[PDB]
Amino acid sequence: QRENKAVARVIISFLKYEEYALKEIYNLRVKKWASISDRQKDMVPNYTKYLANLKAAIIENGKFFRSVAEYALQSISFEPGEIVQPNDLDMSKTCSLLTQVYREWSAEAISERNCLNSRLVPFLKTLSPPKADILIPGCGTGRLLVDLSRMGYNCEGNEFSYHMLLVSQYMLNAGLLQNQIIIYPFIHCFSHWKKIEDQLSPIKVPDIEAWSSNKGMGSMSICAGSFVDCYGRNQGTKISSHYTFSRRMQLSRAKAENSKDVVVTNFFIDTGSNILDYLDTIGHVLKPGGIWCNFGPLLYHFENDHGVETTYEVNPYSGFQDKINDYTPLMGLELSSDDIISIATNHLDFELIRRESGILCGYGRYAGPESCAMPGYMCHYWILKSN
Amino acid sequence: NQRENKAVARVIISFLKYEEYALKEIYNLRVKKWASISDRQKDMVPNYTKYLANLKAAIIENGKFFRSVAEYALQSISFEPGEIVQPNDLDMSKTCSLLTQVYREWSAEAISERNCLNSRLVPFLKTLSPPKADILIPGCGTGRLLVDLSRMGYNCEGNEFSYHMLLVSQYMLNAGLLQNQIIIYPFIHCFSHWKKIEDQLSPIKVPDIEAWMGSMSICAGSFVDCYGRNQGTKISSHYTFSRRMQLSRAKAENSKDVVVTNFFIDTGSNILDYLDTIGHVLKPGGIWCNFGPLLYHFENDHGVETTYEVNPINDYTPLMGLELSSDDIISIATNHLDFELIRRESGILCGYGRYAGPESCAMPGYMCHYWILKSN
Ligand SMILES: Nc1ncnc2c1ncn2[C@@H]1O[C@H](CSCC[C@H](N)C(=O)O)[C@@H](O)[C@H]1O
Ligand SMILES: Nc1ncnc2c1ncn2[C@@H]1O[C@H](CSCC[C@H](N)C(=O)O)[C@@H](O)[C@H]1O
Ligand code: NA
Repeated sequence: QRENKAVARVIISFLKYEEYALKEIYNLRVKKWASISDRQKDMVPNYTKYLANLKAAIIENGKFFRSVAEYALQSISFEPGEIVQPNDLDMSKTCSLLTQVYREWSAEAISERNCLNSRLVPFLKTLSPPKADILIPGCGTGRLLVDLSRMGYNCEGNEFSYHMLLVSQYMLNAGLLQNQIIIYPFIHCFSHWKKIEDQLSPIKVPDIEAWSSNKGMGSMSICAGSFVDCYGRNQGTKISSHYTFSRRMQLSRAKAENSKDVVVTNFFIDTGSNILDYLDTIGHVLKPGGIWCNFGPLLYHFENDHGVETTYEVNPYSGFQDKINDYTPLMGLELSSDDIISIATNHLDFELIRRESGILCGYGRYAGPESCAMPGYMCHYWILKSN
Repeated sequence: NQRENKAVARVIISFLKYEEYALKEIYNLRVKKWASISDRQKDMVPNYTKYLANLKAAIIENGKFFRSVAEYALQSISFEPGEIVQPNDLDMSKTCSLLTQVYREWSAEAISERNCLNSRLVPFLKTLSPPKADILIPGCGTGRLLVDLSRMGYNCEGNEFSYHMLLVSQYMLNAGLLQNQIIIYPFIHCFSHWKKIEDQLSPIKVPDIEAWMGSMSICAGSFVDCYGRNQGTKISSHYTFSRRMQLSRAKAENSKDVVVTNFFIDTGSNILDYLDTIGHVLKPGGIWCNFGPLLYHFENDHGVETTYEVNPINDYTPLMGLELSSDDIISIATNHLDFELIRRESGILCGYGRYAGPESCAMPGYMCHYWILKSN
């Protein structure tokens, strides 16, 4: 399937991390050291030992990605035609998974995760029914699904990146022991260091032990696909790259209507080319009286993207696609916090329940005692209730 | 010479094209996006077209600022239409970023951001440094710190190799601007992080101070080229060996009491050349003050340059590499360049052109390093 071609590319990308990282961050720095004058070499006498340590760290990270790949390979059978090589974007995504894994599965990143948990968890425990059905769009490798399902909620994550999905199935189902894996997730960042040894900091993952998903006590599932495709409205939503009209997705959207008690968007609401599709989908999938909790920045992903996609409408009489627009820009609709909440309250029958602005929180941020990494984002937080 | 003038002409043309570029880049596709969404979602954003009209108006105003800077420059430069190189998208993007730079250096709103450095540098200079001392400011941008320090009676030389910066600088320093004479809209190219979309269209008055008591001058060129060592330095893109530059470097040795690097030490492909130049240009007993992040500009650049030697060759000299930590920079300065550590602070959060309005959710800024080292 097309799914299998994508998965193959990601698995090969995992297997090739070491070679790519050596080429990308190691080789030219050996060449740079070699090219400076002996006089300048003496100013940095430990540079070559540093580069040896950086190479060792790359090899360890390669061991992690190889283990994830082998785990995926125990359950996927290809075709000769379905094995396609990864491009450079695949390799960069694989390198950034180190940051994602640090963020979602290390003890050092606990406070960064507590920005959201410290606000959402008290609210859920006191005012929302465990057990409840919670949907988590753009769930990443799925830490939040573990935390919430361990409180007894039925948690469905949604994720369209196969990089994320493959790491996710590894971290959730491989039976990892607490602190089993040592990775070096900061070695691709060469900036902001007070002490260079911090860049080579070892990080143990996962920071939590395995716990069973038990029927009737909080489960986990995942829609692999685009959010709007999996759960969108079945009428009135333009078809695009992120919205298809095949029978499968029409059925998934039909069963998705009023199916969730809670939607939690966490660094997600700003990821799309049309946030209004996201708002429509949240209102569709939530029951009356359900709550949408959002936490994260408003850093619009396509703000500088001048690409265009193709959009259509579904003809009511024929059911066929119609009203073709092949010049639909990806940029646009970069809405403010106030306008998102105002659209929800005045057009989608929501009532504002909680709101906080300017919550400084990092994303995969180095958190050591002398950290000077980029401080993070000013995050917006709100809870709206459908009615 | 000729290359210099061609470069200046091209930057001037970029200024003249700001309006057309900004319309293409941030306006047109958003009108097309509004036009393309369904009528129901259009009803979700009823003020969007009024917003786009206000955005176009702001673009017009910023274009007026850039045209004024360009014509001021055009009172001294003549160029054939055919000899001018057409600006590329990087030139236009730098021109758009000048809005942020001008906000940072010439608005009242950016005072606290400038005060991260000023609150530490000014007391140190007043208490511990000679009156009318000679101060060098590498990568000085549009030159606000030169005005601030020269107004305290210090003789200030700025150094800046970007003609975007230089042209705006000569405008802000040498034209006849009155305080608050200009209205720009410096946040309109950022569509993210807004609590209120009106904040994106905030008008900003510049300049908050009159430029026209020490003197002020500027070396237009690369820092290491203007003031580097004359022996033992590799010839590169940022180091030339013409008799001009050899001469300037000869007159540069032990010519300055203070070097102030402000968001500069991380801009080059070889920070050791920067340290060599700082140690060279400072007198014994001179002060190097540094403030800023360690965000290395070429960390992800896989390009290579060409460097060679003369008595009186490598075509694969990478730009990346030597991304040194704070501790290692200070340790190289003290242990190899005869410096003594005098002051130091790490993790000073400070913005760079940060929107500072009442409901700001703009990126918080950088975790900055600060130090004072004394040559000996
Ligand atoms: N249209 C869409 N449908 C499903 N997932 C999406 C999506 N657009 C982006 N994503 C996913 O959303 C995530 C944004 S990053 C945030 C990951 C996670 N929620 C966390 O806070 O750590 C990525 O995993 C990205 O692949
Ligand atoms: N090799 C070099 N020689 C001289 N100037 C340089 C340089 N590399 C970068 N610069 C300049 O250094 C500045 C970095 S941005 C900071 C500008 C100013 N000091 C401020 O704090 O606002 C830019 O103006 C850039 O053009
Ligand atoms: Na619903």
